[PDB]
Amino acid sequence: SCPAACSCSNSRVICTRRELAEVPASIPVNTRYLNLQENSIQVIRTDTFKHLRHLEILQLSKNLVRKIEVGAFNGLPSLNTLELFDNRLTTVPTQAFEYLSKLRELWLRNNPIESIPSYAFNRVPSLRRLDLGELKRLEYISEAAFEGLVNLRYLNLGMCNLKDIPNLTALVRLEELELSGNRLDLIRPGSFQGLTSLRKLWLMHAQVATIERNAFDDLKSLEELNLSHNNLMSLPHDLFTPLHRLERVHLNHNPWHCNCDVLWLSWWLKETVPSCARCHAPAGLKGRYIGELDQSHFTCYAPVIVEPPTDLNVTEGMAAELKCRTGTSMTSVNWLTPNGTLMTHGSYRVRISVLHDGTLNFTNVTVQDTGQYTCMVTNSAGNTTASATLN
Ligand SMILES: *[C@@H]1O[C@H](CO)[C@@H](O)[C@H](O)[C@H]1NC(C)=O
Ligand SMILES: [Zn+2]
Repeated sequence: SCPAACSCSNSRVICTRRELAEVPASIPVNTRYLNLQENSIQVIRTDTFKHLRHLEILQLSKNLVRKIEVGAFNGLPSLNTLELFDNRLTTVPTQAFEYLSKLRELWLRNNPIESIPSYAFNRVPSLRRLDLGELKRLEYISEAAFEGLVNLRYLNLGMCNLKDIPNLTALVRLEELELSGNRLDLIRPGSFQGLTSLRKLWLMHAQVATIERNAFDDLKSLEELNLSHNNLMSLPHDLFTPLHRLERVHLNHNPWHCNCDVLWLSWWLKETVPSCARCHAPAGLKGRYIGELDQSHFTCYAPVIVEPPTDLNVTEGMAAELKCRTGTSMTSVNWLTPNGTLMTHGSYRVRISVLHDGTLNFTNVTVQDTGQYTCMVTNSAGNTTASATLN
């Protein structure tokens, strides 16, 4: 029995383009597809979807939806996709989607949502796509927001004005990440730590001014990387070098400073060739393609350790530090322990870690860490090292 202002087929009901204030009651039991878009629905009550055990696609987008009650989606063991975009939701309805291991797609794009609470989507761990796009009024994301989503492949946090990248370490199977249209000032290694399966990353129009040393080294399956339209002047030495599957990169519309620090990039471009980034400065090279720069225009020498490490006598328990500040800040820094273990700002080791400065940090150090440590700095022109022991 088909409802009034709708169009039924076969298991497909179409009730679009009608001034409907609430969901119609007379819904057939055997329906998979259900379109309730371009209507004026404000509230979604508990158990509004009765006996819909065949429902795979439910579409509640482009409405004035303001409230989704507790257990609104009970009795839906077939639900695959759910659309709620272009609505007026001020939060995410955590309790609504109660026990749904069948839900694969979720679209909360373009709502006035203010935050993503701890364990927001824990009730739907089988998610594959999650669209949180155009959340212009978003003000805070929980560190434990994206817990439970171990099967998520796609995530959209575009057009949200994010100051910092939220915690994504929980998402071990992520393959595509949209972060465009944000205010992500600088990019850190730890931002992407634990995203080895990530293939595409989009940081277009992100107001990105700096990328830290070894910021991407963890993303060892990255193929597409869009840093177009940002405030990048330079990139650290050999940022992309270790990423071996990288084949589409957009570097255009950044104020590229073409000094000695760009030569690794011009060489990488000249080599890798994604198949158009131009020098914005200095005036001598303005509008020259970065990947066509030969080395003759530049005078470059080994990197200079402005602040080399001095020897330290330390107590067992207290903090410790061995400095390695350099000219420039883009020059790559590798440390070397007395073990023979090499280290980098990209590394994910507890306690001991190389801060963005280039300095090697400690916390709760032991006496058995005694030995000679060496800072190994490299740029486009050569290698330079300085070494000092700690006790
Ligand atoms: C640290 O101790 C070693 C000997 O154990 C000594 O060579 C060194 O001068 C000491 N450093 C300072 C300045 O206390
Ligand atoms: Zn350009």
